[PDB]
Amino acid sequence: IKQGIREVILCKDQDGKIGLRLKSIDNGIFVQLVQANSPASLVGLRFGDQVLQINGENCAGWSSDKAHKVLKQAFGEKITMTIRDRPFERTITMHKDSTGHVGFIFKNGKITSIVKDSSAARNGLLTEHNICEINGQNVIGLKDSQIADILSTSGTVVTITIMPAFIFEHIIKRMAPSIMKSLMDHTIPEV
Repeated sequence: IKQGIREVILCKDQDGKIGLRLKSIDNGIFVQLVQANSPASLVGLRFGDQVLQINGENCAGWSSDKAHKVLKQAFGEKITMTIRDRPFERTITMHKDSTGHVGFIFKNGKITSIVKDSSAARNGLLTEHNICEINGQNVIGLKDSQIADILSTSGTVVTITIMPAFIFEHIIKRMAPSIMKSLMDHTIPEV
């Protein structure tokens, strides 16, 4: 979680698209979906990112409709955005043991129990928290089995990014689980 605010410059692709859906939460604007191979993934936009400004206008109190409308009517040759990095999220670092465990159970991306004298226990992993990323890779709406797979095929150091269930469930609301699985950027970022 980068310790505040950064500017991004976007250029609409050939189809006039940036690869972004937005959601009104608590009178802010938050990233609900970043589409793979889009302008929004290139410049590094993330699920849970807050959009403070679009072309130097404040997003405070905008509807999801209005945020999308503004993006539609932008001479998209160039779009500035002011971003606060995933303000609703936290990052926890764990170390696998002998039997290759970090020591929780999760269902539908949501951590449901922590396991006795584990790295998850030692590091204060919380339950009722949705898994948003694993080693910087967005994992939102992958099956649980594929989440297990990123963890097995990960280094002995494991860096998980979590969001409280209540807030998770308010962001992804009115977004079909198919699009989550299908279209959300799940790639390692490019250099």
